[PDB]
Amino acid sequence: WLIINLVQMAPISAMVRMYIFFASFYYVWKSYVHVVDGCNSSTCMMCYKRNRATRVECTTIVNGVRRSFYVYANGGKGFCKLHNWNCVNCDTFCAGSTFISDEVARDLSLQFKRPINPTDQSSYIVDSVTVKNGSIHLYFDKAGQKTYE
Amino acid sequence: RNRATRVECTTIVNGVRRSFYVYANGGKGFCKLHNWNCVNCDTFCAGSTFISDEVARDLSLQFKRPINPTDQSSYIVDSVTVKNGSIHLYFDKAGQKTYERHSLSHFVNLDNLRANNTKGSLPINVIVFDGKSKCEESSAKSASVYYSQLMCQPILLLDQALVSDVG
Amino acid sequence: RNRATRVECTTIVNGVRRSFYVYANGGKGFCKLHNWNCVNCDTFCAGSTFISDEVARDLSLQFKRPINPTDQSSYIVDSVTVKNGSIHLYFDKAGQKTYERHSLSHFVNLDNLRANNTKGSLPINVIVFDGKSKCEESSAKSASVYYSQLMCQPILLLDQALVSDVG
Amino acid sequence: WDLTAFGLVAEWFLAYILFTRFFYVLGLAAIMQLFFSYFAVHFISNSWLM
Repeated sequence: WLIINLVQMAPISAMVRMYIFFASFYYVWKSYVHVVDGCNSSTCMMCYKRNRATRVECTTIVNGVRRSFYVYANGGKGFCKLHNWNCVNCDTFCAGSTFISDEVARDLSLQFKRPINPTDQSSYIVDSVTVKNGSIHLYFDKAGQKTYE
Repeated sequence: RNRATRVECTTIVNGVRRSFYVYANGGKGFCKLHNWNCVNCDTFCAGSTFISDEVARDLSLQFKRPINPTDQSSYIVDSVTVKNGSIHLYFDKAGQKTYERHSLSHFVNLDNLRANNTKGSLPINVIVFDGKSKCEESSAKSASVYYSQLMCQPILLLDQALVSDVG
Repeated sequence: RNRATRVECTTIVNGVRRSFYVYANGGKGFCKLHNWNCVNCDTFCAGSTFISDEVARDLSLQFKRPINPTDQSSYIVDSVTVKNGSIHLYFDKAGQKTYERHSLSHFVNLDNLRANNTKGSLPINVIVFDGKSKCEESSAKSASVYYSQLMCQPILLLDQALVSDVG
Repeated sequence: WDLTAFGLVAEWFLAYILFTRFFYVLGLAAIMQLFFSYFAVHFISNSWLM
């Protein structure tokens, strides 16, 4: 009889509305908790974390002095699946472009705690020289194919 | 209340009890994600806070307050592929398939890297064990937490049979 | 009353617990700068009080009064230059760029100076470690404090690459 | 002009700043009052104690 009285307390619509009220308040409280304290999945970087900025600072050792340099990014717009990085026009060389090599890729992966793919090697070796019309031509082999500048 | 930088704890490997330190911020911030005084706990560089799951509960038992771990002690590899002098190690991470790359020069001699070496230190982040021998796997599992607490970032486990045929 | 010349304390290095002494004067002076019975704590002469940051917090718990540290345990080098058989080591000091000099004769052999040697004693104030391995850096950082207390004055850390190249 | 609502919001903000163990019982009373004022009528019958 207690169960019968409980189930017949109110019509179905009132029960639905009362459940909706509590569900909405619970979800609002959960959203408020998620806003301040932070989420467990920090790998996705969500929106509460930085490292979405345009510039990234790194260091490298040359001869006897430690030097610093910047690494550029898109600032948040777009993402590259092939490189797993916020690269901008990485297929062309110009001021403000991004360039990642194995000597810095490992350090950046360690800093971001996620893997990244380098785009090209650091250096190549010239094998022949041709001079024409007051200009000098340099030749080298890249990935088994002949290239020149 | 406390400005201490290091926290002491103990673990058992190869039947003996070793000790290692856990770094702390020392008085700035609280990091409510895992309620511990951490210094830049988002980078695997040296000196960063690293609370493994295996020691998180021991720390939360010595200090009578709940403590949330950050990363698991170790993961098991599943596939390896070589490419232009580099080797990729594939392992799962919270249900997502990921990978990691390292140089092939470290794999020239497995004996100085396997299990508990005489030197007592690891040159790279991976470890090699025999999958058939139960004791070797157990010893590797036991030493995984110690070697992942001595230096930051988790340890990847490699099966000897899998990598034997690639070289 | 208690003119205790030495105070016992312990530290952790290479998984073992060593012991070292800290010197004190006794009934002369109070040194309100760091409230300790120090003996000429402004000079790096032998026997002087060398309360370091890593041990100040520990000593503040055996006793129940606040203690102010004097100098940091160790610093990281930035660049070196050779000249007329002498080597200069540059490092930061509380925001000021300073340098220290030593003879080049000690750098002929690195194996007797790096990390925990067989002798257990360091001939010079500097230490060399391989920076590409996290474990080596962590071991050097842990072992720096013990040698910072066996002998006074801070310990300078050197990366292998630069000194090897200039060698 | 009128600014009573802003004053009440400021009072609630200052109450949230001074957090204690007993803020939850006050929040429960407030939410129960709001819930009872919003629907009422439907589930009140007999039981003068209720």
